[PDB]
Amino acid sequence: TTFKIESRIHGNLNGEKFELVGGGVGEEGRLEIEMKTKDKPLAFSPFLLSHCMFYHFASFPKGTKNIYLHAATNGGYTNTRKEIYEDGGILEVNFRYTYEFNKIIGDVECIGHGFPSQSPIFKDTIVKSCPTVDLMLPMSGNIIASSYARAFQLKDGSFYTAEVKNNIDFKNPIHESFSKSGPMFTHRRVEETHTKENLAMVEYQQVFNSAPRD
Amino acid sequence: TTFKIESRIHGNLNGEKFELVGGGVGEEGRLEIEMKTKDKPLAFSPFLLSHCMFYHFASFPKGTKNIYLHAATNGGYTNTRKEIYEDGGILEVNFRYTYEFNKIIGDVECIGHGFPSQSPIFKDTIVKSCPTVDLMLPMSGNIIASSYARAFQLKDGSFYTAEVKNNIDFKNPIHESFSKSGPMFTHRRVEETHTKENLAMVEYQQVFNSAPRD
Ligand SMILES: [Cl-]
Ligand SMILES: [Cl-]
Repeated sequence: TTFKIESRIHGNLNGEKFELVGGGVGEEGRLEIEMKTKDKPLAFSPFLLSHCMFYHFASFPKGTKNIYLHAATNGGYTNTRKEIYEDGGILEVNFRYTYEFNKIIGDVECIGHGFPSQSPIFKDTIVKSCPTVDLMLPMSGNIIASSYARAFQLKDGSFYTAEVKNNIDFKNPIHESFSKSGPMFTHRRVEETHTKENLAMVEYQQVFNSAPRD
Repeated sequence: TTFKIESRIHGNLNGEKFELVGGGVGEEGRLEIEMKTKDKPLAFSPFLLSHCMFYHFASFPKGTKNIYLHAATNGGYTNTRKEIYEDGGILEVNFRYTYEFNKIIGDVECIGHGFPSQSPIFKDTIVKSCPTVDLMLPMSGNIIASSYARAFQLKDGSFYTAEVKNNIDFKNPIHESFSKSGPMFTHRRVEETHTKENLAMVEYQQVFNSAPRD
């Protein structure tokens, strides 16, 4: 099961517009994607776009169907994210998808504002995005509210953090196998190799609903 | 490895004081505790106190030492929590511990304020505390910043949520085995059997630092 991935990220950060285009491939639990800026290099850290660069590619626990792929087969879904950084920077991202045979095309609108001049995203001191574990809650109206804190590791070993919320809006009922009585979690991690002109990343996602050990 | 647990929870919620006393036992990855209110039954849902009722009892991944038990052997640590509920209720909890041979005594001060009259904690509609996965970040000064969202499941199947932050303050350096380059997570769940006079709970905690599957 290997789908082709296509994406375009557009928007602006602190008033300056940017645009990236690219793609890659995804399978159960892993995706790889490479994107390039158009017209000019990025005016801020490329690591801020790593999470902007497809929930469809997470592996699910036995017994629970992949709700994102299931939705893609009917109506689909959108995801709206808001990241509130500890220094006041706010990143708002809206994910919309279109599907073709064996291919998912993402349209990502990203608006960043309120990042101070001293922010790590301008000092270019971020070296990697740390892993996260998302709490997903099925809610009335075919919505899933997702929440988690995240951190970027900086050159000196310290972290730059944000509190993140996602509103996943499904056109149709979320697959019944996805228990709506309790929450499920998604562990996510990425491997990044970026420059201000060419971004590259591999991402691993795993949905789970029980402790790792016994 | 079976430690005796002792605890006293005291404080007030929306101005009315309350006090509970009790104890139980804990081991690697599991604890059980029973507590009773003093003088009067609780004026709000006992489920709000489940998480107030010992990080020491989590199992750790191979290679990482239990930082809480390690600290207990030297200087110890305190934990300060703030839960911000979606309806404005705020619960502030401070955990302090004293140790005796084979026993941990918790002193828990709990202050709740701003809960509206219509809050689920007064309608008594909460039926259980959902599991959580905490993101732990080692920070300068022997502190660990912990963050996660949590939810209570209500009688009608819907949820009552909060965003939670914990500031774990260690007297001495956190054990070196606890990598300070990246974050670690703690999966936690509880089994509750409460009345407004007698609370009982079993809790399972697992610290992990890698996806559950391959
Ligand atoms: Cl511009
Ligand atoms: Cl009182």
